[PDB]
Amino acid sequence: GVGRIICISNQKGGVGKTTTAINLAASLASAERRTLLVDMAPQGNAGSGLGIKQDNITGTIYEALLNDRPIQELLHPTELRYLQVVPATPDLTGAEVELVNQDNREFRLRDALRPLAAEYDYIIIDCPPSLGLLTLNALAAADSVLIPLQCEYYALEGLSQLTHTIDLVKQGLNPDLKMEGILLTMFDSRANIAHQVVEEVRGYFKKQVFEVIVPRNVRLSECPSFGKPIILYDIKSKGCESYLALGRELMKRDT
Amino acid sequence: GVGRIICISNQKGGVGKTTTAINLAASLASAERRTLLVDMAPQGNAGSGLGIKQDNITGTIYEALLNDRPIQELLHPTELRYLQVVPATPDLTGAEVELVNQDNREFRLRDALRPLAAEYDYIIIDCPPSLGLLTLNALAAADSVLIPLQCEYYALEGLSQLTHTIDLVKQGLNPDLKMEGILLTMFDSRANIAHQVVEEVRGYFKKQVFEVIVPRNVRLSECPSFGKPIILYDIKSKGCESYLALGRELMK
Ligand SMILES: Nc1ncnc2c1ncn2[C@@H]1O[C@H](COP(=O)(O)OP(=O)(O)OP(=O)(O)O)[C@@H](O)[C@H]1O
Ligand SMILES: Nc1ncnc2c1ncn2[C@@H]1O[C@H](COP(=O)(O)OP(=O)(O)OP(=O)(O)O)[C@@H](O)[C@H]1O
Ligand SMILES: [Mg+2]
Ligand SMILES: [Mg+2]
Repeated sequence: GVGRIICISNQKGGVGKTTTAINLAASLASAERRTLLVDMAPQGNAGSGLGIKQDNITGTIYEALLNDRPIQELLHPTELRYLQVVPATPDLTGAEVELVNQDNREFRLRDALRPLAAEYDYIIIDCPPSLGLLTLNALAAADSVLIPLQCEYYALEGLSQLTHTIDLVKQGLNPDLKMEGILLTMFDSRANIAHQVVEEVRGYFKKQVFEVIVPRNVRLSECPSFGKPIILYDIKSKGCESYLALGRELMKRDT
Repeated sequence: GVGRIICISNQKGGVGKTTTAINLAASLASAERRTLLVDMAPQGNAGSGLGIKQDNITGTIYEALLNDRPIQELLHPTELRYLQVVPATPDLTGAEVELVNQDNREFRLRDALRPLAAEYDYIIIDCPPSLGLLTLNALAAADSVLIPLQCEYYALEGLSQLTHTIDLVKQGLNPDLKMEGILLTMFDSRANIAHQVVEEVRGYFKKQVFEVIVPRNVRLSECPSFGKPIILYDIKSKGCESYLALGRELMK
């Protein structure tokens, strides 16, 4: 009766982690899958893109990671009945430093999500652009990791270090961690490197790469400024189509 | 004759920090200003975009942060005589954990790097998308901070947290730290919000915002795959022109 915990990870900055976390979560919630979106990035963009931002640590994931507060007390409503959010704080930067000298440092999120595991169908964890303790808590809590891979050079160059870190995680912190898949993002057919990224990544990772590609689409960058996922901003747009298709692929794997 | 140390900082991921670091540095070096580019990001994109990439720690800034190695030993040549690089390692991820329990952890870069201003006109530090100990080292070492601001909503939303954190560094770690300027980047003139970001940022920060705006430009995203700054890849590109103009703006 337990749902699936998926972390959205890539230490390269600006590759579509949060756009993916928000729009995947909203797609699932629109299909009446109970979905929780947990923002583990100090920047707090997953919460902000859904109209949620907290003035201090109260009501944020920080309280569950360091202060033993039940995550049940930290659920925030959204415009979708089946989507709740646990938001971040910039104080998560300090939390990562505080956790270095604490016990069970990598399992704070894993342990905090236990009281909810069978209350949600999906728990989506948005990661910051880093491989530090916030991202490691996400990877240690997740059943699977979904890698958004921007179709540009620096993102491609960093993929090996990300998969190496996932392999290290499977050697101890979380042996059961599975690759949900690599999602090609921010694709632009006019850029010849974009085509090379698609070919190389599909060539090597094959069925670990999602069939759907997320195109560069200005509507995806507009909707967070209105605090809306793309399905509530411009449902016709190709970007919203891409994330609905991703949602359908994941829900197939749970039928 | 003492050079200027400029930190390129923005905790938002993917706003043009590295593209600015590389291409500002290469513009300055092309004008025969002695320039050193230090990569403080575990991703190591600043070095990679200039043809310098490695996984191991030897020769990287790791050794100056944790092993007391002089930065003078870590200088790597580029295709520009006046541009050297001190590269990163992915093991800076582990370094940032190790720094937590190090005496004077915030000043490791300052103590090792400030002396090199006697030998360089400009020292440019590329920061990772974070406000943790690597970025704080860069801010505590610098004379000034240059903020690249992508003309999209999340980057704008992050600006007040960034300036708040820079103020906190100024008050507690580096009282002389100055604003080099805000650089509007990745600007798409056909995007309504891009114009709104420009207008809001110029309205609040006024002349602290550079006149030059870096436009979205496909060649700027291509040249790192060849290990080349845009001045050595497509000098006929408006991306190249923007960063040459930025260099002229500073050199003034
Ligand atoms: N497919 C897309 N088309 C157009 N713009 C996009 C697309 N995906 C993301 N963006 C925009 O590009 C920027 C970077 O995306 P986003 O913030 O989701 O990346 P991220 O990996 O979460 O970044 P960070 O490393 O800061 O967490 C944002 O301003 C976002 O709105
Ligand atoms: N003006 C531009 N036009 C087009 N592409 C650009 C431009 N500036 C940067 N890019 C590309 O956008 C991506 C993000 O830029 P870049 O990596 O320089 O940002 P960053 O802030 O250094 O990222 P990170 O947070 O990961 O350090 C890269 O693939 C880069 O090549
Ligand atoms: Mg994000
Ligand atoms: Mg960078």
